[PDB]
Amino acid sequence: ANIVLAYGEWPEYCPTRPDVSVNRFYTLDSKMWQENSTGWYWKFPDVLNKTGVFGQNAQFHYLYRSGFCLHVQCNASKFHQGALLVAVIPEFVIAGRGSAPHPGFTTTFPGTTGATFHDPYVLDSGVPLSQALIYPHQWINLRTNNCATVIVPYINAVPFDSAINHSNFGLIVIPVSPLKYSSGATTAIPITITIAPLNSEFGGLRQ
Amino acid sequence: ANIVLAYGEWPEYCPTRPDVSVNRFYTLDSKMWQENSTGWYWKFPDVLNKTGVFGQNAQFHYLYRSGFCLHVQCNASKFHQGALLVAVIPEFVIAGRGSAPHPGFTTTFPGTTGATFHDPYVLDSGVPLSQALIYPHQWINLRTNNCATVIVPYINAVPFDSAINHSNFGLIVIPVSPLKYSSGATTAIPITITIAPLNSEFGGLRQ
Amino acid sequence: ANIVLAYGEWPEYCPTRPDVSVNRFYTLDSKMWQENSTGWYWKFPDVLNKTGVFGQNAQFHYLYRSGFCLHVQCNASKFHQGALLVAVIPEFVIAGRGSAPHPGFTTTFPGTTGATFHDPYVLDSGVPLSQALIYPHQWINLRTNNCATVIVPYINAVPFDSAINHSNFGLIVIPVSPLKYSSGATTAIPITITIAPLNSEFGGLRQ
Amino acid sequence: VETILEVNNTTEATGLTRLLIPVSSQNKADELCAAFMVDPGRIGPWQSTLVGQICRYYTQWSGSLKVTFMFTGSFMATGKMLVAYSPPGSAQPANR
Amino acid sequence: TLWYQTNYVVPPETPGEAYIIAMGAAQDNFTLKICKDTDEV
Amino acid sequence: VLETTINHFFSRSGLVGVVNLTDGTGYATWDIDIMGFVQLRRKCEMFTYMRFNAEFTFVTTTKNGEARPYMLQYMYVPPGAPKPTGRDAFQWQTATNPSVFVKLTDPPAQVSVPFMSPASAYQWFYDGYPTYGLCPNNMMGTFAVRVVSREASQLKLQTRVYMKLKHVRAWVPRPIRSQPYLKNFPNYDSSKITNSARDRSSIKQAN
Amino acid sequence: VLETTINHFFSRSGLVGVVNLTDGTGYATWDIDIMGFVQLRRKCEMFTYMRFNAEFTFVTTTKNGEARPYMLQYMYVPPGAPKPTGRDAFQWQTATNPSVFVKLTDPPAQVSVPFMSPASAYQWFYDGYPTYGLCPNNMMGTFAVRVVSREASQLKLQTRVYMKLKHVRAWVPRPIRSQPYLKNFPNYDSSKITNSARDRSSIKQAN
Repeated sequence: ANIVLAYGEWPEYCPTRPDVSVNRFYTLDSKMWQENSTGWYWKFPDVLNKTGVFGQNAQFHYLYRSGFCLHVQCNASKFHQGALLVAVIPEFVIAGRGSAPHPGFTTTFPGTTGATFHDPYVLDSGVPLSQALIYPHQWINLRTNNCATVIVPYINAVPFDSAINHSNFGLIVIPVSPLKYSSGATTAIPITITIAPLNSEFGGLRQ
Repeated sequence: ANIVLAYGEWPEYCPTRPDVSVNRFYTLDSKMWQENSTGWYWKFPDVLNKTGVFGQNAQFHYLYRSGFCLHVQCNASKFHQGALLVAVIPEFVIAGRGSAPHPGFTTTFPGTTGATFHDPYVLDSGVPLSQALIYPHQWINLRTNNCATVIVPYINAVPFDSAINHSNFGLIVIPVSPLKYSSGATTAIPITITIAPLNSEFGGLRQ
Repeated sequence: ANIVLAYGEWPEYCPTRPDVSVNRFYTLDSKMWQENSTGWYWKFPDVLNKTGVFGQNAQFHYLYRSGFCLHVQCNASKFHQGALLVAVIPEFVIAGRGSAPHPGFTTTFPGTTGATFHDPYVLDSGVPLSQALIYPHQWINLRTNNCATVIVPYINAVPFDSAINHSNFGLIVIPVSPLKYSSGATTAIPITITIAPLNSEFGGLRQ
Repeated sequence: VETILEVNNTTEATGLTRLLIPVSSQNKADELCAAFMVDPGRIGPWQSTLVGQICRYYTQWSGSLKVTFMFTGSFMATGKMLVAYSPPGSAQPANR
Repeated sequence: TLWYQTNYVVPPETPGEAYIIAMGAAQDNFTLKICKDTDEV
Repeated sequence: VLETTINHFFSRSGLVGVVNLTDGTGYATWDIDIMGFVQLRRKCEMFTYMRFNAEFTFVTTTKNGEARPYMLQYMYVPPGAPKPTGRDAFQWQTATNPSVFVKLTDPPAQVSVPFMSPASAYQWFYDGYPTYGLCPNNMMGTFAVRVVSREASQLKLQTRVYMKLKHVRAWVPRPIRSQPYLKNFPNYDSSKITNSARDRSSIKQAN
Repeated sequence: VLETTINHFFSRSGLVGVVNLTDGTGYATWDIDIMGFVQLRRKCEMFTYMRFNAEFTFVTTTKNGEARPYMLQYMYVPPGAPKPTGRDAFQWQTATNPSVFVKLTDPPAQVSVPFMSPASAYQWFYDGYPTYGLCPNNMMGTFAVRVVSREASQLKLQTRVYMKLKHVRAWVPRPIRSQPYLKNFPNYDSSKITNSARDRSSIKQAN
């Protein structure tokens, strides 16, 4: 089950709409949730910017517009305890932390590897994490469920925008409940993310 | 006009059939027909193997099958005289000339630049050029016409075959009548080739 | 569930057909699957040759013909891991292993106790165990299921044959995945076999 | 009919252990567990299965093959595995 | 190829080493041409 | 759809025996068996029950090769009938043993032995006692050769038998053997065990 | 209207090889090829794709000519199957290699090899890499000859193979060769080039 429709809206059609293998499932590298882990985030256009057909289209097309089918799964045992909040944050602007630093491309656009949260409490944006449930979210409880499905449509003030210099939304997973285990258990459990870009459109075929 | 249907057959459908920009017109570099010129040949799968979308498909798909719309144009003035035979040669096996040499990749698969004929009389294959009109051919006479259109379907004993290690057919242009001109005229006139791959199919999406 | 019909055939009727208590469920002694275990086999006519009514009928009747309902159950915990292949092998001829020895009755007809496999890889018959899935088989995975039901009809070139000097088929269970467990767990887990001889016929009532 | 491949046909392996692909907890993500070619006629893992033995009695074959993986681990132990098929002519992938 | 996607997580008091068996077959598309004698003998 | 059938899988004549006459012993017998040669033994043992008619061709030759028109007698002795003991023994003249009289220079003799087992099918895996487990149900007869002459010549001969199966049905397929054969019994070598697959470098290398 | 058809154009038996036995090597092989002789090579190379059944006749003779009734074995080895290495090697007795046993005095042996290429047609002009451009798609098998005998005779032999094509279809005609042949590759001589027409006195003389 665990089906969630972000804002009750479906990715949709209005360009070139390939929809042959650009809509296939891309599975990012698993993240090892540890006991001292602080969480990770992924800026989605940046995530798929080098993954085969989608990467080729996104890098060599000026404009782009598509939804996304998201599946976050955490493979844990019944002897592991912890909680994980999976929220999608439209225009997740990662901020600096100078008491004026200007982050860096490794943080703002972290790629398919993703980047960790330095201060998960403030979401690295100055906003408290408690209120982050306003976004389309999903709880992952190791005691109840493992799969977290979010279907996010195209959220932008303009019908199309570049997939290389702008991040449509960010996907964050945060261990609100620290991972706890006994002796001899797997000290780091994996979190798997699969991406299905429904209704993809591309335009402006640059070299 | 100048329309010719090779063997009275049209490129056709039976894989992934993109047919969005893979069927666009690719125009190769113009060849400078000179007075001492001997002719050129192009192995077609090899020709488009690095031309954008077709190149990407052909290099990264195991199997391939398509026809071709061919347009050979020679831009000459009314003060220039000469003739040009434009024939498509299925399985144009370029041979060696050792009185046992084994040509080389620069000759067998010359690329989008093409390669010249060392002995146009024997077609570099031991067969006399006079009988080369058995193939689907077109005369280009600088006094009569400039455009030479040939539509060649898929000619193979198997429905699909690799586009990187096998050449479906070769396109040859040969100055049977040497180019002649007076003083002050353009000493080398161009020959332009445009390629339209009708009904393209690809399969086996290798990395 | 786990229902399997061997060759899509049911034990059937064509003699004396008792079918009162000869068709009851006989349960053989449980086998203790250990970590160094190699597997066991049972020649079925020999198995029931001394089990009450079936034993009396089989030993004192010249001819015999019947099917069998088989239920192999392995009682393991959720902390135990391993796999077990349960196949029925028509005319399972146990072979010798002389680099010409002639086995012995303890091996060829092992009785209700069964006999172990000396070389499970070659099935003690020179045939590799990998291909043993051609026979009507059933996987027992300690992580998925415990019961393995096979219904084997009468497989013979003749409608009747003696139940004392000929073995209609052999039932083999083999730990393809070695049993693994942690400290303090049951070091040897049991495997239980129940036999239901459907549609039994007997003839030639010898003393 | 499904039949076991001998994917662990490497050296220093005994009889029954040659049919088992060993997966362990002390192995990082994005790592290779096992790799084997698909063609059954040529020697290798398919030399043990039945379709790779019957096809050695012929010269040519053409069709779709089915590969099945079955996991023998504790019911309390879970995980994830990526099973990728590389089309012919492409070298073995170096990364997940 | 078989890829370790995430990990092999294991609860305490449980072996940290499992096995996978690979089994193959054919489909309704399989055909064979021209018999020959094997070399396994 | 024709080369994979059992009839086509088994229908091909092939050498099943070698027979040497001397005519100083004078004669030479050859008991009909399929498991004389490894190549055909490995094929019939893939099944359990087979039912076929065998066609035998005798390509007899002299030591050098040249064929004087000597007269030959191929006598078929069905099971139960005593086999000839000498060149001039009375079993040669028995009218119930079918005989074939051909010359050396004549084309090879060809005969058709039908399915004549006491049971309804052959079987080379017999599980029980009549390794042992040898079934007299499949003997198929015998073949005896001599030169007919009122005086014993000095000719030296070498006979080759080619057997072909037709109208062949099979039941209950079983694994093909992998261990080397050790002539009736599936004995193998306990120590020398040949793994069904050749060893490679590591499990992570595809080649 | 009948002598110009492709079937009639190609249907005529003709010498395609010469084979010499010695029986001191003892045997002699001959790989099936059409381009062994120039006359028939020049005919099949006129087309691109051909599909036919070949009939092979073996007119074997002794050195002088006289024919003692020696027995012969013509073994057909299809592609993929290993070829015999010796007179007494085990590939002679392989049942899957079709064999023909005839005497020297018998009429010539005649067999029919069907169209059995992996592709849908043959082709002797392959443009690409598997001059090079050799296609394994057309091997057609092999023929091996030996004298069958328990002892190696001293006969010296010379075999002649006559091949006839029927049910032959052709596609994509191409020019007949004019340059002399140099056995698989269309190599010619760069310097020695033979003009397709004989030189005359002047262009104004009709004769």
